[PDB]
Amino acid sequence: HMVDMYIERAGDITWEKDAEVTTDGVYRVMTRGLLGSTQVGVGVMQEGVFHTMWHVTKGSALRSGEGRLDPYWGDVKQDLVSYCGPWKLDAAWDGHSEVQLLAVPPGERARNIQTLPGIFKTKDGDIGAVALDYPAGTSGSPILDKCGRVIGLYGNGVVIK
Ligand SMILES: Cc1ncnc(OCCN(C)C)c1-c1ccc(C[n+]2cc(NC(=O)Nc3cccc(C(F)(F)F)c3)on2)nc1
Repeated sequence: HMVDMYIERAGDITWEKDAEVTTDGVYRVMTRGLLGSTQVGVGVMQEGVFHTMWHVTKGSALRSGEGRLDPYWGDVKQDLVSYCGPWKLDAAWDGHSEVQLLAVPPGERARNIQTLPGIFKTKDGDIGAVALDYPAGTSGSPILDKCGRVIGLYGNGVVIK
């Protein structure tokens, strides 16, 4: 198994008025190996805690340039994981206003996309999600709210409770 897996900084967490209608910031998750480097997912650094999705890393310890990051807390059913500390993204969607997906796909620059999320009624339960199709590897990119905070990630949605 290829042990090597690192992160690279794409940009910062900012709400943009104009849109399409170690240190804090977003990082793209990479895996260098035998052929080259490829993006597996995206994550969010905030309050000295790297947050991302479980299916990206799968409990794999990440490298932050020089220093190593081991995992701290995770959840497979929720599909979440935090490094160096507990989950510190308590904020969630208001349930009516529009939101901004800070999309960070492989081999292309980061950008904000303003959009109203749709509500879907899955056989398991009723969930809410953004109506934007992006490639796998973008999964783990943050969704921002009007007040600035992060309220979920790309890939999996959230249940209405
Ligand atoms: C679930 C579903 N069910 C049935 N059909 C489906 O698409 C059918 C069309 N398809 C054939 C292309 C979809 C669907 C629809 C869209 C997507 C794209 N996407 C969004 C996300 N992430 C995400 O939404 N995060 C999130 C977390 C918390 C809160 C919120 C918010 F507040 F913003 F709502 C969002 O991740 N991916 N993925 C699956």
